[PDB]
Amino acid sequence: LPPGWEKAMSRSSGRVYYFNHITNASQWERPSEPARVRCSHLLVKHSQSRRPSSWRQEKITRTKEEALELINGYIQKIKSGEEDFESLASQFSDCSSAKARGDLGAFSRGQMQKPFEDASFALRTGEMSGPVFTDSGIHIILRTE
Ligand SMILES: Cn1nc(-c2ccccc2)cc1C(=O)N[C@H](Cc1ccc2ccccc2c1)C(=O)O
Repeated sequence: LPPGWEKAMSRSSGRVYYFNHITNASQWERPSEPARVRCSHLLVKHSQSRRPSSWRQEKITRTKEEALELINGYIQKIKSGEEDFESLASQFSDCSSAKARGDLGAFSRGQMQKPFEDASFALRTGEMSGPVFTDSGIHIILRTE
């Protein structure tokens, strides 16, 4: 029961799963702080983002709900192995880090928006977040170191 994990019950099936309210990750297995972490991410922006513009699109007009649908489809494809994270980040992330497969490099606490930072620090090395909302949009975060 590491930082932020609770036990839940599948609504489809009734099987126990685990949910992390800091990262928004969910998994079937029962789960499991450093000075610095390294993360990649895939950002989907929406009309209410801080800067509603990206290399992909001059004026981003999608709604926040549509952005979450896009995020959820990418998470499904990445969990299935149908696509890998780096490939979706390169194609579809509304962040300039798309050119680097979503990689942001290493950072310590005190640098990123707080929901992004908290989720980064609560992920285990190799672990991926669920949807993480910041003023910039919705993020899928992969902790790489
Ligand atoms: C930080 N950073 N690193 C890069 C980068 C790295 C490698 C190669 C090229 C670009 C781009 C950015 C950045 O600020 N990107 C922002 C989106 C962003 C990202 C990390 C966020 C992290 C937390 C909260 C909001 C964020 C919001 C943008 O492009 O609008």
